[PDB]
Amino acid sequence: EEDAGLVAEAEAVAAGWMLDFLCLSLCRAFRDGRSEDFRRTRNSAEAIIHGLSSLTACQLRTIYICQFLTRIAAGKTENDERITPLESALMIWGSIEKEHDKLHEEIQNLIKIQAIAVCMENGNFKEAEEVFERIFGFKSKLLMIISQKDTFHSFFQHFSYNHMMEKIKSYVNYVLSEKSSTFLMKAAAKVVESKR
Amino acid sequence: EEDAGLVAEAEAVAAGWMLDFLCLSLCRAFRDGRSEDFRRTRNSAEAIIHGLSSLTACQLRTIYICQFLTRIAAGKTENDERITPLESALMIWGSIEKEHDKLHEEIQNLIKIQAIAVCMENGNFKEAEEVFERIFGFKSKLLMIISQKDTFHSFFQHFSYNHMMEKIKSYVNYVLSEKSSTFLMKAAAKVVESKR
Ligand SMILES: c1ccc2c(c1)ccn2C1CCNCC1
Ligand SMILES: c1ccc2c(c1)ccn2C1CCNCC1
Repeated sequence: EEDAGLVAEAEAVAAGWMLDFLCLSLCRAFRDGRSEDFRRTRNSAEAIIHGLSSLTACQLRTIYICQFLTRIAAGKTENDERITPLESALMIWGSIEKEHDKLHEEIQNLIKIQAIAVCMENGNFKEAEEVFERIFGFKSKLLMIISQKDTFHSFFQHFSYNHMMEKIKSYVNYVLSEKSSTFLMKAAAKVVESKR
Repeated sequence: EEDAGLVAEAEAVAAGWMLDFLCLSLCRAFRDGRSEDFRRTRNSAEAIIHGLSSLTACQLRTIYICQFLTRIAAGKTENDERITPLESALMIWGSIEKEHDKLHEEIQNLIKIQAIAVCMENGNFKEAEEVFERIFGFKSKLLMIISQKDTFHSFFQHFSYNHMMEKIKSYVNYVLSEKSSTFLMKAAAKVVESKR
């Protein structure tokens, strides 16, 4: 009395629910700075995403948000990539199916500058120069900064790591708001409120 | 307006639901012989299980069933273990909180003999002897069989790999029956039936 095609469909429905639940959990961990919870949720999201072979426009946006937050999280720290985590986040950011509003351009430019600045902070100025060449192939001034190891120039005061994280966290808050109504989290919260 | 403790509770409720759903999916993949689906479901189960730090008596049984099926699946094929997959399945089997009925003892003895026989099938008779020593430290007859490379002796006709898989699959059917009513799969099926 069991139809394998209907069971495969029930598993894909459940995977879709688990995906949204894990994106919400990844968003809250990123917002709260819970590193180990972020790492655990990312692993679960990546594993659940393998149980899906066809994704809708909304599901593709969800996996790309998880991929984006994963690269941002590894920003100051392969596997098939010859670019830096922040350069990889920049490629995900520019190809998400989303409006290129002021907030999008703010995040994009903050990531572009921080991709260079995190290399300078870590003491690898040859890498900072290689990152600048891949992103920017202000250019003359920015190149002089890398060359002189001017890590604390006032340009990096406005285009700081903290500012990049603040703008990304505001975007994360919109994603948290949009996904708060998803099936899995909503049902889980009702169980918690009933206890209680 | 957000309580982190209540959100952590909602995530643990959802993890409990995802655990049961993935155990059911692991059970059907094992029963249907869907190897790649089994590998994918096992990875997701192992990742979701990390999002839990305190497990109930029922949840511990669920993770040990997943661990057991994983070792059985790798039977004919480390990571912190100096024993063979089937020897490791034998340790999980003997410590699950479950009645040691005729079916339990049938599965236990079939695994004990197959742990030796899979080494003989793979042509490693020194390993078959090392496995026999770890499990059996019939003994005199079984040791003569390994020594003479008597892989096709009639003892292995009754205690065959196919018989081991058949008895394990019957146990899997009981687990599938017991977990069919779990929240995640039940809700997923209702969506499929509504479409149809
Ligand atoms: C969350 C985080 C990363 C994720 C997913 C979901 C899905 C895929 N990935 C990457 C993609 C880049 N390489 C490593 C695996
Ligand atoms: C499904 C399958 C294996 C699983 C789990 C769930 C949870 C833990 N493990 C093992 C335990 C042995 N070492 C490798 C990880």
